Amino acid sequence: SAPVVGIIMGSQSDWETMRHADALLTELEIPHETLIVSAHRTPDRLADYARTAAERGLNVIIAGAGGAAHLPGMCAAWTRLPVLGVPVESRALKGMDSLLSIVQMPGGVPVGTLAIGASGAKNAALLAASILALYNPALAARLETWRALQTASVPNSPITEDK
Amino acid sequence: SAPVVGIIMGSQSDWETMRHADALLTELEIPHETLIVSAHRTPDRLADYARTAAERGLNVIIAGAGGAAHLPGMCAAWTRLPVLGVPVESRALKGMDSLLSIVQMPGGVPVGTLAIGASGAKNAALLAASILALYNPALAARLETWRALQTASVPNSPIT
Amino acid sequence: SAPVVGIIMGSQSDWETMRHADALLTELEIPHETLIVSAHRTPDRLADYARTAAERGLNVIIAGAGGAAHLPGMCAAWTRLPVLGVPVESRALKGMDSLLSIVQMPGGVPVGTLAIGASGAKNAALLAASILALYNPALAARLETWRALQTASVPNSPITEDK
Amino acid sequence: SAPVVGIIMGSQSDWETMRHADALLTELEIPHETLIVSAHRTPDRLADYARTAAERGLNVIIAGAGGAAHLPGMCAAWTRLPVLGVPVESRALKGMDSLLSIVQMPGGVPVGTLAIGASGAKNAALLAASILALYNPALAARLETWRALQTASVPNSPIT
Amino acid sequence: SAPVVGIIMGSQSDWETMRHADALLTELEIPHETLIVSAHRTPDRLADYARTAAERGLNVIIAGAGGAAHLPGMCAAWTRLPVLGVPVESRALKGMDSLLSIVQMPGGVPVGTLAIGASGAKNAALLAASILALYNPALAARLETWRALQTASVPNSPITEDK
Amino acid sequence: SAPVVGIIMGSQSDWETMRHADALLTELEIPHETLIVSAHRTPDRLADYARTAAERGLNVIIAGAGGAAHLPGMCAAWTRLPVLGVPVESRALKGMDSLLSIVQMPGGVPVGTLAIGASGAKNAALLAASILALYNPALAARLETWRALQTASVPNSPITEDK
Amino acid sequence: SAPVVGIIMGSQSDWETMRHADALLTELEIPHETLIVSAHRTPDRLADYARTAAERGLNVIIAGAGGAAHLPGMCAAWTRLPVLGVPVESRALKGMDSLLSIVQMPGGVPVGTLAIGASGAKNAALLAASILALYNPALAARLETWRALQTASVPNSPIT
Amino acid sequence: SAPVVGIIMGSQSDWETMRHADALLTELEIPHETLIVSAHRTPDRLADYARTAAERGLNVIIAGAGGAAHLPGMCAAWTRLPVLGVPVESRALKGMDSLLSIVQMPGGVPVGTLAIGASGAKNAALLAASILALYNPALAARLETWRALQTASVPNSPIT
Repeated sequence: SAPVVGIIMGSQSDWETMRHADALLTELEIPHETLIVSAHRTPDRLADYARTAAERGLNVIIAGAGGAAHLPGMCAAWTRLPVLGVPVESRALKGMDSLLSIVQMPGGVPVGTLAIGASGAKNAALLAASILALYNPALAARLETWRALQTASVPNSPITEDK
Repeated sequence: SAPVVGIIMGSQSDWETMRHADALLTELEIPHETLIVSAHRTPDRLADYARTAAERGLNVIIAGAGGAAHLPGMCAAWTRLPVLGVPVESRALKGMDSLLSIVQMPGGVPVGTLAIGASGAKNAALLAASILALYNPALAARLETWRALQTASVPNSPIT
Repeated sequence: SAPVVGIIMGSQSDWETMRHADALLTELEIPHETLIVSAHRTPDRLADYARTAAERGLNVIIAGAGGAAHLPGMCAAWTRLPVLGVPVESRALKGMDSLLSIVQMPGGVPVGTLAIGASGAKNAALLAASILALYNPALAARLETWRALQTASVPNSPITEDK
Repeated sequence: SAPVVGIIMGSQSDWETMRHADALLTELEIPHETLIVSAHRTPDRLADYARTAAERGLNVIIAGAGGAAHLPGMCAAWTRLPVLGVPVESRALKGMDSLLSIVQMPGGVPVGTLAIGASGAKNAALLAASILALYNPALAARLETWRALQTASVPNSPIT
Repeated sequence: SAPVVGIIMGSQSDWETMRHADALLTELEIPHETLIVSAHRTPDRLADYARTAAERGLNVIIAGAGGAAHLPGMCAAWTRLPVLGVPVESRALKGMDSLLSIVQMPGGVPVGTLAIGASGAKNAALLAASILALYNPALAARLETWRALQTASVPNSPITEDK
Repeated sequence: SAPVVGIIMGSQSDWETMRHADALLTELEIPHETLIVSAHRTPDRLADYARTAAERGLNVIIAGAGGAAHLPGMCAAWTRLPVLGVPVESRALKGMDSLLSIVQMPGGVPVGTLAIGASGAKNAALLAASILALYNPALAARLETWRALQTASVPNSPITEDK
Repeated sequence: SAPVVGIIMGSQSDWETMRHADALLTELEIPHETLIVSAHRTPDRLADYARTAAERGLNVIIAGAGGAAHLPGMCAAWTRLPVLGVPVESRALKGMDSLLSIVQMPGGVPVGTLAIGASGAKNAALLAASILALYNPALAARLETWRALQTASVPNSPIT
Repeated sequence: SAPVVGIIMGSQSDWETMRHADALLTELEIPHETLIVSAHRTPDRLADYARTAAERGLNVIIAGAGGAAHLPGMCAAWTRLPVLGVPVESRALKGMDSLLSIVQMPGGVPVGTLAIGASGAKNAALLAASILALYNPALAARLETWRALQTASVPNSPIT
């Protein structure tokens, strides 16, 4: 029942993207919490959240941010837990600023970075699931079933119908 | 002790980068295997490697490649294990090709992507350590020590 | 009657782009097949499709994908046939991720890469036609006529009409 | 034996790159010609070369250029033959200029584009080989051997 | 009366951009011609147009194209006249492909390149005007008046009105 | 009452962006002036504005421009005052041209550059405020209150409501 | 004299760049402190440093970092002081990563960003000087002299 | 003979690039002047230079600069003469900054922009020559000869 994944994001405007991570964890029956933590507007909130995450029982953090996207990296600075980063698509630079400011962590403090946007959010949840599945055989079986269904559900040919 | 992390790379030319991952895992006493597996030149080797990884006892795969870098993605396609991707710096485009071809995975098949180059290789090994630490207390304590020493070791001022 | 070109793509969403390759092969009376093969969701389907392509009588493969676009390159890993790659335009990065993940093949495994989007799909079909035309004189004549008409159909001046 | 592939490049400075195409064709015993043809400095040479390519017995043209790289595109404009384009690495922009000015052909006139640099030059020759192999069984068997040896030759682990 | 500037473009779709060059030459009373010449679909048309441009009395060529934009550069290969290049904005890459394929001419064959899009087209006409003005004092006076008016017409402050 | 910050921009079309700087200075009760100065169309206006800014009592200049964005840099060439640059988002290149042409000043003439677009304009005003606050204790207290409110106003969790 | 500018950088490897800021402040006789403070490796050091900067008498902070460069932004998050950011040139991406991760601050927390590299480090110190000059007449006169000498010193023609 | 082309550059560091423009004008016997004029460090020098260019008899200005490259644009702001812009290759961003800050002029004030680097400097001088040739028959014949020799001199095949 207690959360084992934390999904955090800098603002409400990130929710349109991060909701995909939430939905997938729920689908796979992974208890989690979903919070707003602003690296720039609530830096002490971030420090406290990241430094206590492990003792609160969290195993993985999924962090989403856009633009000068510092939330994943700074979270990783304060926790020993694996931190997964979702670059939120930005208006001008289409998430390239988000992507580079998350993935280009210097050696010593990792953030496992996923694709720009909704795909990245979904995949952050799947990656979290695959981490948790290493020690949780029921979840491993649910993930196997999920991946197997994804594969079996791919059609053989396109619907080539003109309109 | 049987390996719990697999480090794979497309070619010898990737080793200058991926050796940083190997060194870090060794420093933390994480049993691992370090292999060349080419998505493009040995696709069946890759398929076999990835599909049997879990049953062989691997927990995490770290995959490095450059250019049109397909090794991490395709590895992830064949395993349920977490796959971590290291973009190797390419000659012309400085690993931007490597980066985009690894990180931009469509929803459904993740690769946790690290920085271009040596930093990414080191961090993939650290990220793998932090994953393993979740269910290995002795390793968790060694990782805590590693992180603590990294933090404590930063000087207060630059030298000239 | 049996197909001599295979058009493959990762998903239905690629069809909006890849249909242009289909239309042009049909226009030039080139028998072909059109399939969905996902590099990431159906990797064994891909392996089987590519490794058997030659014995099934295929001469050219046209492969389209977007984002982390691995389908053309992995197809080329398993076939000795020429593989032509169409970068499908992606939402955030406008097909630059598609383009780099297709064209930047290391030495040893080629993918002949065309333009991002519909233009690339049309041109993949024309390039395939020009390959096939080398051994097929009827098709060579149809291609010559096609290219000649394209040239003769270019207007001499723009319609400069204000609106 | 009359050439069936033409390798053309805009200048001597492209040769460091395009020599990889020449070497590969020679390795596979594909008769070819290797020439300098500048889209910008010898545009009439280019026109003549491209328009007569087919009647001279050429089957594939491999064209290399850098910067505002127009040689492959314009070659394709004048021939019905398949034209393969090699972006040469440029000094400032590392072949991104070369790449975009070759690959982004409008619909109607294709250029099959390979990677920036030596890799692209090698792969253009391989792609040309795979085209020719469709109607030359002996060459198809040599290409099969080449691909098989590439695959079998990849080591299983890196050397230090 | 006879044209002294040639405006050329690859297709009708370029006219939305190149019309700005046409309008400005007309405004400055510069006789010119406006044509479609496709580098890729009518390469012999291009060769003939560029090689005869000087003897036909043209002094400047303004050439517009998008994507793999070869029309300005190839025009310059065949004429000794100054050639001005307008990168037409492309769909996927926003004219960056247009820009690089026009401006990055190797040493020996220049194209004077202007901004991506309508601004570039307007400025190609102004640059042409400034070239012609060197030998044409009536035009020099019209250009001076034009530039002077542009400067005098800039407002001192923005209209800060809320809506 | 007399202005201590100058907000300048190249054209009316920049106002949609620069208005955010104006609004924030007003919010913080910072007297300022807001003007159009075109680097390219009114270069002498710019020279006069920048060279007299200090003697007129200005302490900070906020300059906004897009495309080949020279207004901030040239302002800084003629004043000893701190100049803050706002890259206005451009149509084709999304403000990347704006950004590089403002931030990449060679050593010797600084422009403190903020984010592309509205965010940058808001932050140029906040940065100006933080500069002025160093010598103005009433303003320092208003800025502290503002920053404190920003921090306290961040919600703890997203509104996760489906629609 | 107590420092009124703080120069901070993530690591020794940044010093080759940030030394230009230090030299300029020294040239203008601006008391300052020059420190290593890592956003990623010493986040609590950063928090303390930034939150106490004002009460320690600092007026401006100049922060340099490369790659995923978070030091300036996070410094600004904890201080009301003006923070100036120097993108350090990174190996692979030449400071484009550094630049975007520093300049693209969301509204509410500014960082005044300078050019990638040594130029940016020098200009951050000049920009800090121009800020301090607003309420220090002696410094304003020294900055006027510095700017005047820069202008007067430019040669009229190049040397060969 | 009074100069009819002005070559200007922001600093000595631009000379390695702009010397190619100077050499070409000399080769074609085009009287010119070659000067350092900094948009940022000598803005009044620039204003004077550009505003008096025409009355001094200049016909074309070639302006080179790097980074946030404002010299060509601002020159064009003050003269009715055609201004040609040479993006100097910058250290970090390889002249992409230079290129965008020169070519992306808003409508109303043109700069005819050439390639990044030495090529652009050479081509700015050629473009200036082609402008002058319109009303100088002797020069037009020399330019014809130059272009003809360039074309005729291209080899037919590469050397090894």
